[PDB]
Amino acid sequence: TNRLVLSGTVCRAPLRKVSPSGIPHCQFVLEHRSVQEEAGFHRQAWCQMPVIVSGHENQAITHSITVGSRITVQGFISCHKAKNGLSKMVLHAEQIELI
Amino acid sequence: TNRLVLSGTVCRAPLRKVSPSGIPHCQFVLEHRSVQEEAGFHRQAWCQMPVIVSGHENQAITHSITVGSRITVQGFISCHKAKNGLSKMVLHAEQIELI
Amino acid sequence: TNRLVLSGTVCRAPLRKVSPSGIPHCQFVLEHRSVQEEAGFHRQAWCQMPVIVSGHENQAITHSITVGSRITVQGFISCHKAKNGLSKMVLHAEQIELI
Amino acid sequence: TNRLVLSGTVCRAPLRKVSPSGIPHCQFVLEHRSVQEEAGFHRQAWCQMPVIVSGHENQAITHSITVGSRITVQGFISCHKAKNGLSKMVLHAEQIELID
Repeated sequence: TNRLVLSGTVCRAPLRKVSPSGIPHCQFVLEHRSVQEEAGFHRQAWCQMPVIVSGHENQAITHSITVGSRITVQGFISCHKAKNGLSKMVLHAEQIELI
Repeated sequence: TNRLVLSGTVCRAPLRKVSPSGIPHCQFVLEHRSVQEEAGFHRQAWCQMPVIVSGHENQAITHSITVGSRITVQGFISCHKAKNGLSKMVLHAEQIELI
Repeated sequence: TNRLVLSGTVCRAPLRKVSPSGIPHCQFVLEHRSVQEEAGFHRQAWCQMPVIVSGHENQAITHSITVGSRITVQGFISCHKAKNGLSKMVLHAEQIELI
Repeated sequence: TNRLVLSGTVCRAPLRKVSPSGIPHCQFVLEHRSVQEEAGFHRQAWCQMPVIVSGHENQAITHSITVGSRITVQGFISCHKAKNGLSKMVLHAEQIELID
């Protein structure tokens, strides 16, 4: 099992492109903030989660998203070795809601 | 007379600073979108208006603002020589309602 | 909400045009000068605001405005691409008052 | 006992309807935001309350309400089932103060 459902606000301009092999992809960052109850305590959960929406199916849906847009994404997480060398945890969207 | 009342969604994270004398400054960008009536016509009004909130009494609500926050700002407009050529217009907040 | 009320002295004469359908409209630049308040102290405010006046039933009051005319314009603002290719703030006049 | 007095800003443009029976109603959403003392602490109270104004005689007090109108609504609350399936709280307005 690998399923993450996360809501947040797009905090970085959506980078749209198509792979040299014809794969449409949209990348952006999702900023999440919430109050969480853990072991009886109230703590804040926060993260700026990189999100990638690949494939023709979800490309149109993203057109409505820009910096400031609030969305809820469902997909799987996976780690990637960025150019910075460090490891980058990113959410591969399978589903996206615009409100 | 100089008074602008503009609503929108913060499209750029607030930048905070304190001048040498101690006056706090909070700057962000407000993106506005709406359909207006001009003598009887469609007209899609849009702009990304820079906003600065200066001074002690007014900085509090500022911390409750983040990218995606929906707000309405009331203040005066003024132009500052940006970096390029012509000046850049800024909305100097006098009142801010978190929505 | 999108409402700006701005007083000033016209610094660029009205340029008149007729839309493809016959609707008259003109544009001039309004130079605003004032002293406002910020952080508990006076702050200078200035801007040369482009103003568009559209519609048959609104051109009348503009025939009296020329360079040096002092007026107050009420309307909504929007961003348009200048020839330069740079975005420029413009006040679409809804109401105009002389002197 | 069922009375709610709530100040706020109309965050949803009014939707006007006429039921098949001929009864009119005006629906909108009132966004409230305030600080309330509680247990020795100042807490932020917030909500987007759906408001319904029903009947011919109650429509007049809604002529001026638009997004941005700041008003205080007094009425009673009741729970209705929304088309999404969930049951939401609604404030049936009896009085509306136009704070201007």
